[PDB]
Amino acid sequence: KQKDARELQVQLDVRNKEIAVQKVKAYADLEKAEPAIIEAQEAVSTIKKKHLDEIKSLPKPPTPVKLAMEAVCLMLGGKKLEWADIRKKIMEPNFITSIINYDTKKMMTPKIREAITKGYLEDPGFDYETVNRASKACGPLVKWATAQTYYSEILKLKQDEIVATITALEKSIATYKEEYATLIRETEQIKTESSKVKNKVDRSIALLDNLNSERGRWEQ
Repeated sequence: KQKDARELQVQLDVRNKEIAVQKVKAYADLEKAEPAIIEAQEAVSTIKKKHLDEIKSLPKPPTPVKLAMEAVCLMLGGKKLEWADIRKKIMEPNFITSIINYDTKKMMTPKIREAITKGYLEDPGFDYETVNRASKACGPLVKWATAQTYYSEILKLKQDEIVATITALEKSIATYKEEYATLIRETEQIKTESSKVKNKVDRSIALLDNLNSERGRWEQ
C-alpha cells in the first residue's frame, strides 16, 4: 500500500498535469472566436510605429490619449497611471506584444474590471471616434479594451482521499517497526537469562560428573 498503492499519486496525478493543460487551453480557443476581441486585437496589431512613437515622446498628451493609454497599461497589471511613467511602458521590448497576448483571464474582476469600465469605458471623452482623432495609435486600444473588459464578463474532492489511504498505511507501517522493539527487546532480556541458565547447566555438569568420579574412589 506504500509501494504499489501509494504509487497511485503518480498515476492519479496524470490529471493535474494533463487535464490542467486543458483548462487554460479550452478558454484560449473560445476566446479567439466571439468577434469582439478578434475584431479589435486585429486592429491592435496593424498599428504603425509612426503613431506609437510620437506619443512616447509627448510630454503632456491630450486627455483622450491619457485615458486610452492609462487603461491599457493598467490592465497589464500596471496599477500605475502617471503619464510620465506609463510613457516608458509604451515602447518596452514586450508591451506591443503584451496586448494581443492579454490573457482574457487576468481581467481581475474585483478592481481591474469594475474600474476600467467605471473609470474609462464610460467616459465623455473616451469614445472610439474621439480618441482616434488624437492618435490612430491609442485609438484602436479603446476598441480592444472595450473588447476585453466587456467580454470576460460572460465566462479536489476525490484525490484528497489518497491522503486518507496513504497516511493510514504509512502510519500503520510506522507502528509495525516500532513493535519490533517489543520482540527484540523482549528477547534481549531473554538471551541474557537463557544464557545464564546455560552457564549453570554447563558448570553443574562438572560438579556432578566430577563427583561420580570422586565418589567412585571414596567408595572403592
